Amino acid sequence: KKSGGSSKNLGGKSSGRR
Amino acid sequence: FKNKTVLKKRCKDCYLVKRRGRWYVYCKTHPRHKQRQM
Amino acid sequence: GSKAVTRHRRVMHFQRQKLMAVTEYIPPKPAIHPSCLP
Amino acid sequence: KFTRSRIPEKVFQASPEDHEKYGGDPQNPHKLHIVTRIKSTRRRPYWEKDIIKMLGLEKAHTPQVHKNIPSVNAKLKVVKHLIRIKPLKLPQGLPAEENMSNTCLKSTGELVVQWHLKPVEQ
Amino acid sequence: AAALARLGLRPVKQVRVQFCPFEKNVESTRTFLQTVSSEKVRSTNLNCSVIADVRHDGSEPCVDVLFGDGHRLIMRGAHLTALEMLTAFASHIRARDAAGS
Amino acid sequence: RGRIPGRQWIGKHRRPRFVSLRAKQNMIRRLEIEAENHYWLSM
Amino acid sequence: VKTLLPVPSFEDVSIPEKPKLRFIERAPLVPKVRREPKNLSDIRGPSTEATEFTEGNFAILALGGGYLHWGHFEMMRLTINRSMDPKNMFAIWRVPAPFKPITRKSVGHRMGGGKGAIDHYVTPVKAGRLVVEMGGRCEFEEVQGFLDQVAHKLPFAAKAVSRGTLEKMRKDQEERERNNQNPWTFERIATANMLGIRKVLSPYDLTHKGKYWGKFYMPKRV
RNA sequence: UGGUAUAUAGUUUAAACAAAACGAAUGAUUUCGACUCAUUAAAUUAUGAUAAUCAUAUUUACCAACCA
RNA sequence: CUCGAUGUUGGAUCAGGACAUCCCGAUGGUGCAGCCGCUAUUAAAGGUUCGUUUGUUCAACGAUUAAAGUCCUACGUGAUCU
RNA sequence: CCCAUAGUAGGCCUAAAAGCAGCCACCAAUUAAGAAAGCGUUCAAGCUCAACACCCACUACCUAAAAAAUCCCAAACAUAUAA
Ligand code: FES
Ligand SMILES: [K+]
Ligand SMILES: [K+]
Ligand SMILES: [K+]
Ligand SMILES: [K+]
Ligand SMILES: [Mg+2]
Ligand SMILES: [Mg+2]
Ligand SMILES: [Mg+2]
Ligand SMILES: [Mg+2]
Ligand SMILES: [Mg+2]
Ligand SMILES: [Mg+2]
Ligand SMILES: [Mg+2]
Ligand SMILES: [Mg+2]
Ligand SMILES: [Mg+2]
Ligand SMILES: [Mg+2]
Ligand SMILES: [Mg+2]
Ligand SMILES: [Mg+2]
Ligand SMILES: [Mg+2]
Ligand SMILES: [Mg+2]
Ligand SMILES: [Mg+2]
Ligand SMILES: [Mg+2]
Ligand SMILES: [Mg+2]
Ligand SMILES: [Zn+2]
Repeated sequence: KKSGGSSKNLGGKSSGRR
Repeated sequence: FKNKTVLKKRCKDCYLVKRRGRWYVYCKTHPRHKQRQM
Repeated sequence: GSKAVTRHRRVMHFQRQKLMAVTEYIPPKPAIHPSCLP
Repeated sequence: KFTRSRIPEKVFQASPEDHEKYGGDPQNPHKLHIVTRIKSTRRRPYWEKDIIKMLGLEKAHTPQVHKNIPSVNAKLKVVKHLIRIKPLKLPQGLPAEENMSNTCLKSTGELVVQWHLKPVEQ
Repeated sequence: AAALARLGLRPVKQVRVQFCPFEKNVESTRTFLQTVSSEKVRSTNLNCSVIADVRHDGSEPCVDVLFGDGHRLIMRGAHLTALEMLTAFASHIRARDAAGS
Repeated sequence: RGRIPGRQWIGKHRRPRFVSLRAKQNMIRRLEIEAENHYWLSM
Repeated sequence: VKTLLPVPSFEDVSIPEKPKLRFIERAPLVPKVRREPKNLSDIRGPSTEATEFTEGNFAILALGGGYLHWGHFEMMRLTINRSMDPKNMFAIWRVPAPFKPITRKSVGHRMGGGKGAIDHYVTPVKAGRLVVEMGGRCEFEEVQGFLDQVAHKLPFAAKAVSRGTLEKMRKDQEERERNNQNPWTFERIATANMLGIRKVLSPYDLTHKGKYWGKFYMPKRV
C-alpha cells in the first residue's frame, strides 16, 4: 500500500582486482 | 486492601503478618495503609 | 535468526548450557562447621 | 566465524602434580602411542575427518599404534577430543620373530609376547 | 508504664509495696514499683495512693492492692516477674472496673 | 494450554531444555579423558 | 556507658562552583548526515573506560550493557539535583552526551527501499562503567537512597557503589576464583577447545570466560 | 480515538526583550465641529525544564478511519 | 499451508467458551454522616430491551431497564437462510 | 523497650517565623538531651527521633506477581549402601 522511497546511493559494484 | 508486590509500612502502627499463605499489612490507626501481597 | 546482542536473554545451545552447568562455582565446605567449634 | 583452533603451548606442559597422577616419567618418555577413536567424525569439520583417515582411525574402538613425535602429535592435537591416548608398555620387551604370533594387546596398554590362555599356577 | 497508663488506676484505692532491699529476690518487686510510681500512671487517679514501706526483717516481698469495691489482690513477687505481676494486676483492673459499672 | 509458538527447538521462543544429572556426568567423563590426553602429548 | 566513636571530618573537601549536573542536549551541536551501522558490539563485553573513580567517592555502577537516550539523562539529572544538598555534595557525568544516530523507517512501509532516516541519538554503555560520580561532605548511606532509586530506572542492571564496596566486590570475586573447588572452568575448557566446544562458542568467549552473554553480565560466574 | 495547526493590549494584528491598527483619552487646529496631525494609556493560553528553548497538558481549528 | 478453488461484509438462526464483571451476590479502603458514588479483592451459576436514519460493523437520536459488559470461536455459523 | 527539664521565642527577615518558609551562627546549663532528624500549628501548642538511666531488641540489609477463550493432564514417590 504505502509506497516507500528509493536509495540515493549508486555505484559500488566494482569487482575484486585479484 | 490494596494489592502490592512490594509491601511497605507507612507509619509506626503498621505491622506485618503472614496469613492465608501470603503477607499482609494491617493498621488500626489508619486503615488505608492496609496492603495485600500480589 | 537472532542477533548476538538481544534485549531478551537468548537461549543457549545445549552443549553450552551443559558446559555452564559443569563450570559452576563450588564453595569449599569445612569438615566441621565453624560454629560448632569453640 | 567458525575456524580452526590454535591450542596454546602451555596446555601441553605437564606439571609436577600431573606425573604423580598418571604414572609417567618426563625424563624417560614413552616411545609409541595407543590411540583409539571413541567419538564420531559426523557433525565435526572436514579437516577433522581427514586427520582421522590419515591416522587409520576409521573404525572406532580399534587400537592403533603411532609414534610419539612432534609431527604425529600435532595431528593428534587437532582431534584430541575424538580419541583416547595411552602409552604402549612392553613388560617382556619388543616381540621377537618367534613371538609375533603369540602376542596380545591388553586393556592396560601392555603388549605381552606369551599369550598362553591358561590360569596362573602362582 | 505505657500499657498500664492506657488502662488507668480508676477502681484502685491504695497500693502497698514492701520489700527487703538487701535480699536477692526483690528485683521483680522493685521493677513493679518503678512503673506504678510513674507520673503517667499516678496521674490517671490522684486519689489512688501508692505506698512503699521498706523492711529488713528477712521476709518475702508482697504487693497488696486495695480496690474501691473492697476486694484485695496480693502478689508474692519472690518467684514472679514484673511482667507477670503487671499483667495479673491489669486483668483485675478490667474485671473490677466492669463490675462497678 | 502450554503451546510453544512455532516449532519447538528453533526460533525466538523455544521449548526450554534442562540439564539432567547424568548429562553432567557424561560430559565430565569425556573431560577426564581429554585432560589425560594432554599429559601424554606433552613428552 | 554506651561507647561513642570518632567521626570523619570533611573539612578538607572542596565543592565546585556548579556542583549540580549540567544539562544534556538531545542531539549534538552539528547534526550528522552519514548514517551508521548498528554496531551492537559497543555494549557487549566488559568496559575499558570509566571503570575507576576520578574525583568523587560514590557512583552508579553499570552491571550490564545498554543505550542511553535523552529521557534517561533527564531522569538522572532531575532526580539527583532534587535529592542532593548542593552545599555539601556535587555530581558529574561519566558518560558523553548522545552521539550514536539511530535510524528508523516510517510506519507502514515494507522491507527494502534503502535505509531509514535519523530519528534520535543514544549513548552506548558497557558493563562495569560508572554512569554518575558523586562526592562531597557526605557518607554513602546518604546518597545510596536516591542513587539506587535512579539505578532501578535505568535500562540495564545498575547499582550504587563506593570506593570501598567496589573494591570489596572485586576482591570477593577473585577470592571465589581461588577457592573454587571445581577442577573444571570455562576458561580452561574453551582455550583448549576441549570436547570441540568452540563449535558452539564465540571468539569473544576466550576473553569473556563465560561471564557475559550478549549484553548481560553474570557476577556469580567464576 | 488518531495525528496535524493553535494562542500577542479592550478588541484587531507584525512579531516574543514587544511593532502597528480600530476604539479610548489628551491636546494642536477651527467661529464651533468632522478630517488630519501629535501625544498618552493599554497584552504575549496558562503550567514544568533549556535559560527564555524544548516539553507539558488544555484550547479551539484541521483532515484520517469496520469491511467485503 | 491451500490458486486440478480454504466462498469472502453485515444481518437472521443456534449458540460453545474466557474474565480483563455491565446488572444481581460477598468483602477491604475512602476526601464513606445518610441517599448516591470513586477504588480494589472475590465470584462466570443466572441474565444482559424495543425502535427512527444508514448495506452497514460502529455512531447519533427517542423511549426504557437491576443491567442494556468486553472478547475468542476460519473478523463462530451461506452442503441452514438472506 | 525506655525517657525528655533548661539559657531561648538564639539573631535577621517577616503581618507573624517560637527546634522545623528563608539567610547567619550552631555556642552553652544540668550526670544526661541536635539553637533540631521526621510529622504537626495561620503563628504557637502537640507527637516522635538522636541523649542519660535501665540492661543484652544482643535481626536481614543478597532475590519479591500474574490472567484467555472445546477438557487439568501420564500414573506416582521424600529414607535398604553409583550400579
Ligand atoms: S549444632 Fe553445633 S552449634 Fe548448633
Ligand atoms: K519457536
Ligand atoms: K532496570
Ligand atoms: K487459492
Ligand atoms: K521559623
Ligand atoms: Mg566494493
Ligand atoms: Mg561484486
Ligand atoms: Mg547469526
Ligand atoms: Mg508448533
Ligand atoms: Mg482438490
Ligand atoms: Mg476476577
Ligand atoms: Mg455469560
Ligand atoms: Mg466469518
Ligand atoms: Mg443454498
Ligand atoms: Mg459451512
Ligand atoms: Mg527570634
Ligand atoms: Mg529559627
Ligand atoms: Mg516542641
Ligand atoms: Mg513551620
Ligand atoms: Mg535550645
Ligand atoms: Mg540547621
Ligand atoms: Mg530515645
Ligand atoms: Zn499505618
